[PDB]
Amino acid sequence: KLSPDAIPGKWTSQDSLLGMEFSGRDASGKRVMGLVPAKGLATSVLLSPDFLWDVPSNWTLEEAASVPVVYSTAYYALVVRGRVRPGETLLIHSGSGGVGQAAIAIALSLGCRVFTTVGSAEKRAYLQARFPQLDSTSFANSRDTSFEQHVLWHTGGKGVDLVLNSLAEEKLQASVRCLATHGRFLEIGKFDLSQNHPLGMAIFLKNVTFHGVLLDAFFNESSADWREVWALVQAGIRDGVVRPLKCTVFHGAQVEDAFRYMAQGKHIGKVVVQVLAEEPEAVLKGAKPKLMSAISKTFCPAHKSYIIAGGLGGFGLELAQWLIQRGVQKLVLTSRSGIRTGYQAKQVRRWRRQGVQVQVSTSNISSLEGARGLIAEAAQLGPVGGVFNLAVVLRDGLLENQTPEFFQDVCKPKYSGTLNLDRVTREACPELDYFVVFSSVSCGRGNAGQSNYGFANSAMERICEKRRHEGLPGLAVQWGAIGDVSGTLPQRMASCLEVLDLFLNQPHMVLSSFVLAE
Amino acid sequence: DSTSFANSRDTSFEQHVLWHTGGKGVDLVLNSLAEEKLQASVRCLATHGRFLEIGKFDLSQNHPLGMAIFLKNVTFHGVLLDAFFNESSADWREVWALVQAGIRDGVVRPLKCTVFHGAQVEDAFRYMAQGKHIG
Amino acid sequence: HGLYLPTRVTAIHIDPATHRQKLYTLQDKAQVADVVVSRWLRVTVAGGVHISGLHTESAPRRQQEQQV
Ligand SMILES: NC(=O)C1=CN([C@@H]2O[C@H](COP(=O)(O)OP(=O)(O)OC[C@H]3O[C@@H](n4cnc5c(N)ncnc54)[C@H](OP(=O)(O)O)[C@@H]3O)[C@@H](O)[C@H]2O)C=CC1
Ligand SMILES: NC(=O)C1=CN([C@@H]2O[C@H](COP(=O)(O)OP(=O)(O)OC[C@H]3O[C@@H](n4cnc5c(N)ncnc54)[C@H](OP(=O)(O)O)[C@@H]3O)[C@@H](O)[C@H]2O)C=CC1
Repeated sequence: KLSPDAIPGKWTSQDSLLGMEFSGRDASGKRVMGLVPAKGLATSVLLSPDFLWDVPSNWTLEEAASVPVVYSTAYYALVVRGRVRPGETLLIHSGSGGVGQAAIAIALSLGCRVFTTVGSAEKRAYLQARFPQLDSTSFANSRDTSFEQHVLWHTGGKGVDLVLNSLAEEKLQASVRCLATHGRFLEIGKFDLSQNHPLGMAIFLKNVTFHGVLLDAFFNESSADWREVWALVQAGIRDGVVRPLKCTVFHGAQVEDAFRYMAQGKHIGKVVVQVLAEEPEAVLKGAKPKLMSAISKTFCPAHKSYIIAGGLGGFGLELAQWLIQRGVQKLVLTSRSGIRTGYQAKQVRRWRRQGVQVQVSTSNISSLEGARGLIAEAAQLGPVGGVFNLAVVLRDGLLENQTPEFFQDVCKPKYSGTLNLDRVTREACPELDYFVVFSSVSCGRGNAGQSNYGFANSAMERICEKRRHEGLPGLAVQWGAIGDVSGTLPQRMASCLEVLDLFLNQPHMVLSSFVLAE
Repeated sequence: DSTSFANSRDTSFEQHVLWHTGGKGVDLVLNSLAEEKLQASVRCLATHGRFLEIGKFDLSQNHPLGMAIFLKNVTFHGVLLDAFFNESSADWREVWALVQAGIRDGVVRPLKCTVFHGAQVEDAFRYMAQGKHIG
Repeated sequence: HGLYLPTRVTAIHIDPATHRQKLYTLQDKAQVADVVVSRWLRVTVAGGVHISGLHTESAPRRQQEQQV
């Protein structure tokens, strides 16, 4: 229902944005609960210390997983933005939810009379049990506009001072009419705001401060203003106002069960996922989390240098971008000509802006001296991580009109270049983790008039197979027709990159991929 | 400076403020203009911006306001000074103190004044109605 | 990244006369109009047209995945 890009901050993952809060141990062994923009559902999280609280001695790690998001948003909305003062009256929609419970806890500490809206009698009973200060006249219905009448009656028709709204459409319109003079409206929902629904400006005649509350802005900006909320939450923890919520724990394997349980919407409190059980000891100073088997995909270290031969080519530019999204930051493209089109210039400018250290080379991999120079440049950047060979020179035509010069021209980049790369790698590249050559099904299946192309591609496969017989990395991918940049339909670039991600982990030497026609 | 002045009778200040602000916008708007001008001024806000409204026409007519602005942390205020005379005196003492401090610190300077005698009150009203007075 | 499609527009102006006056023919027989996009001011002005306050929302990919 929510587009992945709607999350603030450029991620480019298009996935793994799940998770905002966590409770676990630290790099030193200290119990900590944190708040992260995304990627909270993992066995490890990389976070700055500004977004971590210590877990007091009474609390268990399970309880701590419920505090961060809800209490941070509650404090930010009420104290930091709404500037609540003792004795006020406020309407907290959806009291049973996490943010509603946090707001009630913060308000009841100040002495404010509270109206809350709930969707069932079980939630009403749960909130009555949780907060005995609440009376029988502090509950309305959250599935209809009947709370407007309830509040305008039990408040004498004056209204409420703060309205922490999470409801949308008519219920949001109904909540505005509950405001009193000098009231404040705290909008923590995002449906009406996204749709740009109109808000009648008459309500502002009686002094009304309509707020837009978004906690996400802190996680990627405004660090100076975050410390106020952090300190407020810390003070609440020490004073006892911040109380953990009910937890419905699910194990790491049954995360889908947790997601379906949340989808049904019958939960009261917070839903937690137990990645790893808590040890009795206060500080464990442990080494690593317990190993769990998971789908393997390709990621690259930041300190390694990568080489793409013929990288200014349409597949080569697209492979480079794919690598950059996987953490590559030291890249060495090679081309006989150089940057000679607007597309290449745009891409390289963008990558250099993003901080990646792109470097273009004219070193021709065919000549052994050229290969050694290319590896020397890569080493200058950093230890050589991978070597990709996407170079191609085509001289098509039936065998009747071929010449030895054409075969040499076609085989110089693919055969000779691959041999020289292999030799220089076996000599002076001890950290190499990838070695890929891009071939064509014309080698395997066969095609008419591409005899020299087929000879050039096939020789690459032999070298890759020999390399994998000595333990060194090697791989050859037999593609069909690349689409965006035989009887086979052209294969889209996205599908190609997905398949390639699949291939880099397999144990085999030569692989293939194509799309059959009709 | 020469880049702090725009045109009030047109909606050309939106481009001026946006250009000289680098497209970020502004952090606080003290607005008293009409419908189209008001909609123009709303688009000058930046993230965590604050819109101070001291006019009455668009509020009295209940003109619509697109809520898409609040996707940022914009805060919309309805500022009326009459409410102090009817209640919230404890809130008025704060403003009283602020004005007194401004007076004693030198910030609060008097404005340019045009004097009309009691007998010529009608002339004063006509003069202010024309719209050429400064001060 | 991803295909963003228009969902709102704040103001569009079309003045056909100024449009016919702005067009200038290239060395070929083709008629062309120069375009400028100001992401600071939120105006896309080209020929005799003026788009202001465009908004585009991400649309989910159809995942028809016709290629297997
Ligand atoms: N402004 C911001 O940036 C932030 C936004 N928020 C908002 O605060 C609110 C509470 O967040 P959170 O702490 O996660 O609380 P929950 O998501 O647990 O709150 C859900 C509540 O919504 C109502 N509800 C109705 N149908 C369903 C359903 N099918 N599933 C779940 N709830 C349902 C219930 O209240 P009832 O019993 O009355 O039906 C329930 O208590 C959300 O609207 C969230 O978007 C949270 C923090 C920051
Ligand atoms: N797209 C397809 O149809 C398929 C591709 N392949 C193979 O996968 C790879 C994908 O690249 P592709 O899209 O074909 O690239 P191009 O079609 O753009 O051509 C190869 C690229 O590499 C450069 N290049 C060629 N020879 C050399 C050389 N000796 N030294 C340095 N740079 C060189 C070229 O630039 P310049 O001319 O300036 O050197 C060009 O940018 C190729 O190796 C191709 O053979 C196989 C199966 C399917």
